[PDB]
Amino acid sequence: PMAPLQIADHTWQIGTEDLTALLVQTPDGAVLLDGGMPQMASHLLDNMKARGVTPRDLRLILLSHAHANHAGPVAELKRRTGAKVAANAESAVLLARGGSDDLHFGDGITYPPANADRIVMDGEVITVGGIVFTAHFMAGHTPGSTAWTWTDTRNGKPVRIAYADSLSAPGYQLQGNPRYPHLIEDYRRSFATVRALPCDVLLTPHPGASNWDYAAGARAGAKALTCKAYADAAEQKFDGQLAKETAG
Amino acid sequence: PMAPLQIADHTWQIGTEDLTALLVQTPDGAVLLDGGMPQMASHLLDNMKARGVTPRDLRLILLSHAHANHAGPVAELKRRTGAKVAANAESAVLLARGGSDDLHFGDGITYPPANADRIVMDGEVITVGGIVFTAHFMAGHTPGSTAWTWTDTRNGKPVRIAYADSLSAPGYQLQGNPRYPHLIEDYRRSFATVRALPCDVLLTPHPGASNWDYAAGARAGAKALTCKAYADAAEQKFDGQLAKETAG
Amino acid sequence: PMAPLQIADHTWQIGTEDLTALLVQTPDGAVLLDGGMPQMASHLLDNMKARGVTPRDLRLILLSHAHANHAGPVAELKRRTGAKVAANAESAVLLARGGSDDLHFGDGITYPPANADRIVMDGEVITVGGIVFTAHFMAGHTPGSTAWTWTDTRNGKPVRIAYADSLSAPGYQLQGNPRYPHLIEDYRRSFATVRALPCDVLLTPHPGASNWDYAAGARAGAKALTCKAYADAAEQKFDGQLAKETAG
Amino acid sequence: PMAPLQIADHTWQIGTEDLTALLVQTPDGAVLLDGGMPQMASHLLDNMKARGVTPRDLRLILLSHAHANHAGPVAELKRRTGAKVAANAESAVLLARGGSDDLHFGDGITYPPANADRIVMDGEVITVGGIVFTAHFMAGHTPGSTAWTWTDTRNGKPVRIAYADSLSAPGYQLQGNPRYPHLIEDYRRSFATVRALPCDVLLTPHPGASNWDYAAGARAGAKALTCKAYADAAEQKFDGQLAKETAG
Ligand SMILES: [Zn+2]
Ligand SMILES: [Zn+2]
Ligand SMILES: [Zn+2]
Ligand SMILES: [Zn+2]
Ligand SMILES: [Zn+2]
Ligand SMILES: [Zn+2]
Ligand SMILES: [Zn+2]
Ligand SMILES: [Zn+2]
Repeated sequence: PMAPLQIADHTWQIGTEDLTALLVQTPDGAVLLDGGMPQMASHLLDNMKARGVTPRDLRLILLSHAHANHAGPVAELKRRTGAKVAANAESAVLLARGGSDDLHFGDGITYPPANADRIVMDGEVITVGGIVFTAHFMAGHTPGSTAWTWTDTRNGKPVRIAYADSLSAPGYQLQGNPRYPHLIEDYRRSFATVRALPCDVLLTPHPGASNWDYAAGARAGAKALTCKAYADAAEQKFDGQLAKETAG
Repeated sequence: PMAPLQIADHTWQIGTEDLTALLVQTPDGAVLLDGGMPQMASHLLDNMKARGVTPRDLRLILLSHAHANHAGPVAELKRRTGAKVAANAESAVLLARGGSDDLHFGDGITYPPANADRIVMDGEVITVGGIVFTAHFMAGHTPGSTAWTWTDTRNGKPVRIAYADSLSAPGYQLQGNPRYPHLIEDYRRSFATVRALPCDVLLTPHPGASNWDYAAGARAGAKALTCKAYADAAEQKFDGQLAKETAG
Repeated sequence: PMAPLQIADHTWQIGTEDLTALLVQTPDGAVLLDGGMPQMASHLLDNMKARGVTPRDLRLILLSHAHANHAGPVAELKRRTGAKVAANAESAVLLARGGSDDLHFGDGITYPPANADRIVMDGEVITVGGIVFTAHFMAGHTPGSTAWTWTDTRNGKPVRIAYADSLSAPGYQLQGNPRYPHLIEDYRRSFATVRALPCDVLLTPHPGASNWDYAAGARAGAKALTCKAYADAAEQKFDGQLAKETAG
Repeated sequence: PMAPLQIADHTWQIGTEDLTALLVQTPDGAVLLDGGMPQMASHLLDNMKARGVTPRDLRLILLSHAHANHAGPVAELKRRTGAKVAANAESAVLLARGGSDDLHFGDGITYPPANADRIVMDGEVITVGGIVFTAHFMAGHTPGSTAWTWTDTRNGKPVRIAYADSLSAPGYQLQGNPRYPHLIEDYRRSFATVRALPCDVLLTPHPGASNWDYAAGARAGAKALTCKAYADAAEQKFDGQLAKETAG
């Protein structure tokens, strides 16, 4: 449960030390990318207030994916701020039933449900205060898993920021999943997708994945990974769950 | 986990010893009034299968009120049976946001969200194979709190059976409650209603309030109270909570 | 189809000459009350800009009732603006299903559905920029039918503004209606509700019911009935309808 | 207003000349595919009676895509029968908003909204009475466009039927469409998908697009294209629509 952490000029890390919750400050208003656990709600705004943003200053909420530890407070944040939610149809029906009936977890990770305001399509752009957010679909971890890119600045120099959802598969049945018949082929597109993302700075729903150390302060992003690296790691791990899995 | 327990020719208590779950067997389908806690879906069906009812058999699902311990498994149930859900507007909206944003409890007693299939109005009857269920709104415990009544036959003779919702108010602010300006006003009107219900037998979400010993055989409904008595003991505690409210 | 019509110092009519839609401007943002027909999203939006209110400025949307000729463009207004919708449970479920499955009209008037962001109980107050709006439930025309009250100033001289919903029953089955078993007792108390509203200035969804003439510019609401007169006039019309239905 | 039209042993066209509604009767309940125009609910139910399928015998509703002239009466059906709907994320959201905020038609084509009871992934199979229905996503005409393939038993002999959704882009802006950046990419993949469908018999939302003739009765589907032909024909038109588009 950290305090505001500058990543680039208009991008800050506002979610705890082991849970990315990105704040992108635009004149036209603020933007929240993920929000952590259902309980991290007021904390989120706290960092908002000190950051200069107030509830009515919250314009938009984007998600990496609609699970409880990453979209937990979306509903509470909407009630308490000026937030509207933009998500793909997949993230949207899932956000909407509170993470319930999860392809792989069922009801083991339900949060309170929220309604989406906008339905975005793969490669759709969202401009907030002259700041353009591009959506990159990467089905795998969830059918609606998404990647968000945007160019910020550091030294005045343009910095392309890729917010990549997990490429992980926490104990999933990959081959012949009747609930997700083409899981493997989706995940494989997703690896190559992240792999080619306009990436100067990468961040991930879990900071460990990108090698980020939010506790390291000015060093929190010194050994941080590349988009390519994290991709290939994630694949080595999947082909490693897919190998062992084959027989038995 | 208990075994079914006849109450009338076709009414059975398939819940637990501490959570009512009234199963009603009609020729052209079977009704379920409340289903207790969310984790009680297997048992609910378990109890149904062991009573001459498959998933294909659950035709209807009515509820006393949209709280976790009384409507928790309805989402799961629909997904596993051909069950439809009939409920009033107020319960329907609450069912749909998973028990979140509770007037009195907030997100403290959340559960998987479900969509109502039918919206019913005060005094509306639902007939499933010749059995008439008449809806009695009794706002208070929740805005949508209802009393479901129907005639059965015990030993082959008519038994008018009232499934009155909780008239309780665990930890509520009664007056000056901005989220429920007319609370006291509604609670009073409900007692008068709960008291004038066509009452031969009285069943309630929590067996205690009606005075029912579920795990005590056919002598379970021996110390069970009347409608009148239940609302009487209901107003008494309220008027004393309203009185204990001038303090704080 | 007209240009903005001022009612009070910060309260304008912006719909059409046959359809009411009120813009209430406050130091914290605009508040809209009904919107007319689905096709009117752009007109209303013109007027608001004419009035110095930009889309970002619309923050709240209130409704008399969720019929197509009054709640029509609400869904698009939500997409085109950051406004949020507040409504009671009945009006929230009827709005969410675009008007379909009407208790009396069925599916003959559907419009783009929408989600209420906030559900409100009877007598609940909402404050926008120091101004307070109070919801008065007046069930009948629709079971969600709401009267909205606030006070402005017509001469730097406080006027009580009452926006009350229709009290009509256009071809409604009154007594014996299975979709509305208690229609008669709701209307009745609804009359007695409208009658006693704080009401210097009265407005109705249909100008033609509270004797307004949006063309009359300077006067217009000068031969306009009072709340007592409206209320009384409806039950008169109402008590005429029942009479017929009964013996006739 | 056409009487049922036998397509195979247990597959009928119960719609109209111009629009395709398929009834697949199975040991365990009947399945329906598309319903046509919003007002077509009673006609279907009538045709369903003329085939021994009572409202309670309707179990599952499937969809090509959630446009008005194909999914129009799905909500009245769900209300008048014990039928449930299975659909993908894309379709389920468009259906949940009545065909409003269309990516290409906006809100000019609106119908009663309906909730999905089940969400399917690409290539997910749904069995009803031993009969297996497989979903093939063919994103294009709508993002949620789907093709359903089942195998009947014509005259004791199985048959491989293919209900492929429209593959048209009527008036669509194909290149650089803000709401649909990967449109063209999506279609190409969808042309491929239709081409290779298990396809003895091919049927389409609009009969003519697969050159059926519902007035031709027994003839009806005699000079009717093959999946292979249909697809490539659709790709052909798409190529001309594209190139012609690039030249302003
Ligand atoms: Zn996750
Ligand atoms: Zn995670
Ligand atoms: Zn409760
Ligand atoms: Zn309880
Ligand atoms: Zn109306
Ligand atoms: Zn009207
Ligand atoms: Zn279409
Ligand atoms: Zn069509």
